[PDB]
Amino acid sequence: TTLKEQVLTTLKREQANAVVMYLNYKKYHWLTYGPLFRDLHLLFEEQGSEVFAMIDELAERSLMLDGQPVADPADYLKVATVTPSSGQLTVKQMIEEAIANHELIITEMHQDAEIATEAGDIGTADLYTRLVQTHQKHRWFLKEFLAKGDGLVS
Amino acid sequence: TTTLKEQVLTTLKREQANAVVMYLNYKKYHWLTYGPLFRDLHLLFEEQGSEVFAMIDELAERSLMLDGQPVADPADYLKVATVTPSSGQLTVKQMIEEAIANHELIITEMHQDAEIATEAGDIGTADLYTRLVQTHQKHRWFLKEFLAKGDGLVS
Amino acid sequence: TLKEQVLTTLKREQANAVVMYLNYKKYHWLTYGPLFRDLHLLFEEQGSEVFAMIDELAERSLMLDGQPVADPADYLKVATVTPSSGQLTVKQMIEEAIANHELIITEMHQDAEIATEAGDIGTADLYTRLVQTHQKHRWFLKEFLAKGDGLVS
Amino acid sequence: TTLKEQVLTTLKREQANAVVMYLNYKKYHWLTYGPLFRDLHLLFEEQGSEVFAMIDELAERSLMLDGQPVADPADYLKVATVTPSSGQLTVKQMIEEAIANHELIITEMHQDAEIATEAGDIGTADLYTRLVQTHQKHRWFLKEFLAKGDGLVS
Amino acid sequence: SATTTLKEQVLTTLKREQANAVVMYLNYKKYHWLTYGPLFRDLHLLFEEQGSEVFAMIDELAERSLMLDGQPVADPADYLKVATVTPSSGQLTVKQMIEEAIANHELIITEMHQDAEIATEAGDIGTADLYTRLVQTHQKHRWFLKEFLAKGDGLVS
Amino acid sequence: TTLKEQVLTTLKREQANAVVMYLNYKKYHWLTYGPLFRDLHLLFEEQGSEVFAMIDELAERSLMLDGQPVADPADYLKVATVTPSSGQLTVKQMIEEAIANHELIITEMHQDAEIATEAGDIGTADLYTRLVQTHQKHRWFLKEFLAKGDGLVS
Amino acid sequence: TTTLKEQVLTTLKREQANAVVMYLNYKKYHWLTYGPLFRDLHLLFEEQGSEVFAMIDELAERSLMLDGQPVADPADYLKVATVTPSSGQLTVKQMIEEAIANHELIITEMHQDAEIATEAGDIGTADLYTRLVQTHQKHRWFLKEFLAKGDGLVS
Amino acid sequence: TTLKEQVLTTLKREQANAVVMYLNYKKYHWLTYGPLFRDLHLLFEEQGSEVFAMIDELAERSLMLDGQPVADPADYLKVATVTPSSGQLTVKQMIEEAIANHELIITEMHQDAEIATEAGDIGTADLYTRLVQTHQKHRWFLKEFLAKGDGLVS
Amino acid sequence: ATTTLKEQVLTTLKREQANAVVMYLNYKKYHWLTYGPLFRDLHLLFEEQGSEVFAMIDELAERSLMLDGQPVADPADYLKVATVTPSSGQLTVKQMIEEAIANHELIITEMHQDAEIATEAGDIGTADLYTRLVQTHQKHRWFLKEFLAKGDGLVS
Amino acid sequence: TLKEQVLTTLKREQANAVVMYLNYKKYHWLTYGPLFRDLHLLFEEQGSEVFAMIDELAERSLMLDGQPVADPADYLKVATVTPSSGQLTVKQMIEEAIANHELIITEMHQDAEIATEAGDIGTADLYTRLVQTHQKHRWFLKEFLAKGDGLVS
Amino acid sequence: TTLKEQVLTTLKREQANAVVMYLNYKKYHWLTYGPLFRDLHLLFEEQGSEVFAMIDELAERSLMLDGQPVADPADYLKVATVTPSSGQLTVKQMIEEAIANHELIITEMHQDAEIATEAGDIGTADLYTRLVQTHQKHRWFLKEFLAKGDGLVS
Amino acid sequence: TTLKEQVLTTLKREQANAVVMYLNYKKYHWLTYGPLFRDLHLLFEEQGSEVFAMIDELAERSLMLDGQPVADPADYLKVATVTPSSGQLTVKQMIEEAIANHELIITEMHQDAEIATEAGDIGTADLYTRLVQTHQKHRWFLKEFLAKGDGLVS
Ligand SMILES: [Cl-]
Ligand SMILES: [Cl-]
Ligand SMILES: [Cl-]
Ligand SMILES: [Cl-]
Repeated sequence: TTLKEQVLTTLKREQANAVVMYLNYKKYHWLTYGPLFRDLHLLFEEQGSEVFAMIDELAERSLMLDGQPVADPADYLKVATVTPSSGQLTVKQMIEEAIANHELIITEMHQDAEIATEAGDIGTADLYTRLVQTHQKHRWFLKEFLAKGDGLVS
Repeated sequence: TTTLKEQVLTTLKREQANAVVMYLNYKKYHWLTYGPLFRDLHLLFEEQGSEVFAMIDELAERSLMLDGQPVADPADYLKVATVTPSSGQLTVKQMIEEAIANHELIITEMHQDAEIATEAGDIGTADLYTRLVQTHQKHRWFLKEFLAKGDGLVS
Repeated sequence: TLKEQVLTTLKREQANAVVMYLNYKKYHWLTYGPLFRDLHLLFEEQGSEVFAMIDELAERSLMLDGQPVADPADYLKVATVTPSSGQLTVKQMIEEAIANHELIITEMHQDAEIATEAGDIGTADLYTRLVQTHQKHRWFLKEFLAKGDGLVS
Repeated sequence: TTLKEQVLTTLKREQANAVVMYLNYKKYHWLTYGPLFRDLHLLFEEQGSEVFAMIDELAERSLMLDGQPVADPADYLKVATVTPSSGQLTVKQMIEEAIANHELIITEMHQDAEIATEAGDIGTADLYTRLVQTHQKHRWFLKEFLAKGDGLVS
Repeated sequence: SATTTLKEQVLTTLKREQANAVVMYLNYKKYHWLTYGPLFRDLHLLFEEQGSEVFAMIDELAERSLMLDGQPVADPADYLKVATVTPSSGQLTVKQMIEEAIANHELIITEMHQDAEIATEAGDIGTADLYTRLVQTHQKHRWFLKEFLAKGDGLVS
Repeated sequence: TTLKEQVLTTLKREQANAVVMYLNYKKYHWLTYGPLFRDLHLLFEEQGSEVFAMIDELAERSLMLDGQPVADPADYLKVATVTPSSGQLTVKQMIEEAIANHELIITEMHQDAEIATEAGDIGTADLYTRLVQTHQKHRWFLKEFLAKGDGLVS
Repeated sequence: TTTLKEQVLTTLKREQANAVVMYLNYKKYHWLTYGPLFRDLHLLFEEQGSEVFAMIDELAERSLMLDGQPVADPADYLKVATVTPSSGQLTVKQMIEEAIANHELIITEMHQDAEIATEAGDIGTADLYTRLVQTHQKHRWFLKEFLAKGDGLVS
Repeated sequence: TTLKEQVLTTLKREQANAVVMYLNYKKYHWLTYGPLFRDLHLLFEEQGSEVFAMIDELAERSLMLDGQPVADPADYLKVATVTPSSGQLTVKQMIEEAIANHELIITEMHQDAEIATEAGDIGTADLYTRLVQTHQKHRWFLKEFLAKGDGLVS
Repeated sequence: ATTTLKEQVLTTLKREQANAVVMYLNYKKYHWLTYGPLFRDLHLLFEEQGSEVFAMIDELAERSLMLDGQPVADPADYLKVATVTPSSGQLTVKQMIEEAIANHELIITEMHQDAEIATEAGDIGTADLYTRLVQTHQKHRWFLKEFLAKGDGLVS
Repeated sequence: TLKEQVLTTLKREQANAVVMYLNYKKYHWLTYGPLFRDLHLLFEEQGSEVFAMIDELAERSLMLDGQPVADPADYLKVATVTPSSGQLTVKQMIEEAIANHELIITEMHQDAEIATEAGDIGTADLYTRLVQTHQKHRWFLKEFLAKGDGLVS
Repeated sequence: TTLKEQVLTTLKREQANAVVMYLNYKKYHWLTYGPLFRDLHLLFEEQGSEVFAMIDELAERSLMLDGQPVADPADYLKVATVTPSSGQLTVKQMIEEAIANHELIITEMHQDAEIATEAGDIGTADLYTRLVQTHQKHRWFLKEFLAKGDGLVS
Repeated sequence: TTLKEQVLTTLKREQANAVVMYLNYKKYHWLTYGPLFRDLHLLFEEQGSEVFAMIDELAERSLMLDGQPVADPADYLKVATVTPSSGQLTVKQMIEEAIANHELIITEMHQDAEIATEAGDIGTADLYTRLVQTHQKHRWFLKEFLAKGDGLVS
């Protein structure tokens, strides 16, 4: 059916998003700078590692549904909807970019969970339901770095 | 049992209640901290909070080991505690200052309460306070450092 | 709004976890009799599982751009579970625990439905996972109240 | 309610299926042979152990719902709908049988999750939703062994 | 033949013993799930712990057959046909569960001593050793269970 | 000094008490019976193991003070002040005996800490101060088993 | 034209990008492998993939330690890499053949790049390549064995 | 007196031997001295700990045979046939004493294994058969310390 | 037991120890030289079973010391004492497996015989050592034999 | 002030831990003879226990609103233990170690009393705990100097 | 002097440097202050710990070459070329000092690796080659703290 | 190239040396005696285990270079240049022999690293460079046992 095919389409996009989001996190991990270096270097590795784990989950979900994941490295940027990071960025800009990307993924996961549910694919709906919570945690952490008036440094 | 044994038991109830409120305060700071120091402070509050947390059971069970009862009814904690339960929206600086003030109260009380235990010949309870107070002194030091200025990088 | 309603549920659920945990600590400390070690452990074990839910429920509020309950004075004002009061027999502790678990189980089913209606799949999932632990705890506790084992009842 | 009684009926069937499926896996583990022995001996133990873990989960779910699990050993083959393995089998046949049984369980778990959901039993629906993904993984692994044209041995 | 009979007999013992381990394990799970009353946590754990030790024996006994160029019991429908332990039936009190477990353990202990002797006669030192090791676990389980049935502790009996 | 030789006398008695108390616990561990078997079997092993750890601590404290511990096995019952367990006992009797012995040890450790303090032996005072809290825990646990009116079995 | 910092940094960018592409290739093989060798090969590809994966951070952070920058923009990886990104449906034999070819390219480049680093006096970078190349040599050996025939059991 | 009663008699003696042998090892551990101190302090603790583990095994074996272990602390020296260590000893003398006691236990375990075998008690025979190998290891280690002509210190 | 018989148990331990050393080295050969589409699976099999044989070397050697004897120790002595066939020349994977089975069968036979000898000597510990170790060899033999079976329906 | 008397003790004690640790490293590296492995290990093990005290003693100063010794040039100015000098026999190393441990034990007893009189129960406790480790080390070392073992002395 | 005695000279200097650099890190760990306290307290301990591990490696390298390491505590400041930290410093100053010392050590390790290589001492060359990379990591981390324009706090 | 095939010859010799050196260490482990027994029994096992690990590294290096390791057990003593231990030895003689063999291996590893470097085989050069350091450690340890004038036992 087209709903089942639709589910496979969501998994490819979601998987590609996980790959690009992970690579973005590595960029921030490597290129972060300033007095917050150790803290942020760690933040980006930690949240990056959680996104990383999703790559294999989303890819193998396609296989479990008798489909194929994205696999050719050249295909990732063709199917991803997350923005691949480009150019020199300030730490503030890295965090802003990460939040925007997380918000896109969160919106997509809710949409994709609904598609899976309509397809009767309770497993894929559950996968998205679990993974979206990690994104919501990442978004919260990142947003806090952007708050001011802490009375110590902002 | 004796009047002095009852006084030791009274100290344990107050100290236990303080550990509970102090823990819950740390959770507030953990959850509500914000700004560019978020990850570092989020962890700090969880780490120190966890160390205070461990004291709850130690102080409570000490009462039992002395043939008494700990504070146990949730409604009693705020009636017995002498530390200030955190109230309202706070800046991170305010959280840290509040934590220091509460730690200083606990430090003072633990020194007083160790002396009461010692007077009662209760070497175990005196030892408990003597060990735990050192953790409070560590927490106080960490927190006070966050309030220092002139680091040359961000203050 | 359904989204504001979700946040309201999280505050109540979080406060319930805190009170439920503190209740378990009371049972842990005050249990007595020939079943002491077994029950002392039971109360700690189930207490520890309830404890873990406090942070989960609190941080869920933050992830939804809200705030958790945080002021210690607010917990007993928001909680719907009964905070334990006065001297209790072991049987009474267990009965109280079951009643509170049953309230939480009912509320988590209600609150999962509210989250689902709001489209908040994550919060619905949180309640769906946590309620199973409460259902386990309820079963364990209920078994202690059964009679006719042929050994001691 | 009658729906809640229905949920308990599903749990007994599902639990019994877990037991029979596990014992089937042990058969394959023990009786597998040929040049793929170590690889398949391990596969059958690994997937068998994941099915095994489900036995206690499905049984205790009945208790948490104020019911009783299947418990009398004589009752398992009376309640289970999966095919208990019978007779001497080739490795190919073992894999084919396993896939068929997994597909039956997958079908049943989707049906049973919907029954639980209609009963308002979110916990049981979730249990089936989580467990079915493990079955889907097992099915995919097994199906891969049956593919040909790898260019090395088939 | 006279040459192969003892080894054939050893294989027969392993199938029975393996089948007994499976039924005994499943019995333990019944007790684990269905136990009740003020001893719940303690006994819930006991049944799981002893059940887990019996469980481990299933693969040991099954693979022993393979190591002797035979085959274990494997078809699920065969287990109850080959087992000599009583598969648990019906609603039981906790006392009844314990008594049933003891009786089954005693049957297995007797059989393992008999089967060790058969293996020893066959010159099968490995299989005799397997039974010799496993029977001690059954003896431990039997002792634990029997203690629960003692009275006059002064606290609850 | 004389007070230093007095401290050494306390350590020999305390060490011997730990040995006898440990062996008493092993008796209770082995000979406990009835419907509380697993729980009490574990209790006696757990508390026994904590008493056990004290043997080496108390023995080596003597060496650290340029003295010698009790060492000849025949000496332990000559030096110990705790009652070595004798004869067939009910579980209730075992627990009552254990409590009485713990209370003797608790009393002695307070006395012996005072003796150490008077001698300026802060280390030995500290040893007793730490160990006595474990005895107080053990006493509490044991006393609880003797309480009645739980509403379930007493 | 360029500083010796720059030539070494150029090598690290290419090597880092190669590690990323090689890793993603291994994931393709991991996911798309099939046939009676599935479990064995599924594991092989994950294991060797994981070892290549670990190199990404090492090679990237080496650039930072040399006061340079790694490749970081995801769009840049395929523009800098010299290994062939895997394309289209492949048999298992073809996956293994492709992997060997890519490993051989990397092994050649790492020897060249170690020499460049050594000439620049960059003993650390030379050492990094010297260590990493041995893992590639192991992977190549493993892969090559799968292509051998005449085992007497299945080939 | 049946050979089953005889088996129980052997277990009580062997259990008591384990207790006394362990306490002897503790004496050697505490009282060793000289330039070999750390090495021998560790040896005595290591071999002592392996003997220690036998105490519970031998005691609980009695229980599994529907008997009772030695349990009253005052009974151990009455039942044991190993020599309890007496008086100040040189390190050489401690080692010689340990070897002699190990050789007694080794002899007894062979005798006791035969008694168990004659009783049809395959489990108890096995216990002695396993434990005796540990004693044989200990004996070997100890005997090596007594050898001369190493060319470094003897 | 007579001196002759005690010496005979010691002789069995030397042979058994030397066999463990050669069997181990044989397994390393198979580990290193295995090839073909089963490479990873067999590379691991040979290492796993080799590692279990390896562990036996120290057990069998130290058993001699515990009996007031000496193990084989001079490297030149191993091939003089061992009765298992040291692997020789280029072999197919099938040939490696066949060789391993034959050697395991020899060791299994010897361990049963040597357990009898130890039992006759009253040496219950040595009899036990052989009784335990032979089961590992029986497991290894089973695993290896399975690789030689045909008609799996997938690759044979 | 009495606050500064306690702080004075902590600086001396901290400096002593640093010097004592470095001494242990010398013994670890320079020990020789047929007891090599055993002594190499002994010196590392006891050295490691002394090492752990450095941070405890330094941070205690910070917890009392003071500062620890920190400038590396200050350690030998503040320490009262003898820094090891020149080539030594193994016997001499052990003798030197015992002497320094005895000095530290004496000082910790004195310094515990100073803290107790200042009402600084935490600092008194620190010294009370650490001195027991020194007492253990002293015992171990002294045993190596005993004779008449019947095997090698 | 011979190339061999030259290598030993380098190890003494390098070892002494490791000791002084470690003690400097402890100063920074203890005396750091301000709103970055936890992050920097940890950084200094982490990098300090990695420098610490080098002390034994460099010292024992001397022994392996039939020489002797620096060992007299009074010798460290006489042999080390790194600047021992002196006086009250701001956090910025601590980081600047650490970078300068790491840069000194990095330069020296490259020089000393070349000396070892010329001596044919491949082991010592390798030791320096490995250790210098840790210093290069530490230098990078520290330099990042000194960067400005992150958009959050600088 | 000619240097390339030469590298393979070095690996065969080195691998064979690791096997013989390991078997030598086992001899010393088993046959060591006297009052230093535990210490030396451990030393020989510890250093033996480190030599043991080199066997697989050196063998598989040959495979990674498209060659073959030594593998026929009969070939080891034909290819090894280290002296296989022969006859009854004093502990002193065991240590002296071990040192001589280590010195041969250290010499050869330096020579073989140079050969690999000439061949452009940076991996094999590195392997030798790493392994030689372990041999240098073992040599140092062993040499220390031969020193006299410790003031305690020599
Ligand atoms: Cl952190
Ligand atoms: Cl438990
Ligand atoms: Cl595997
Ligand atoms: Cl050691």
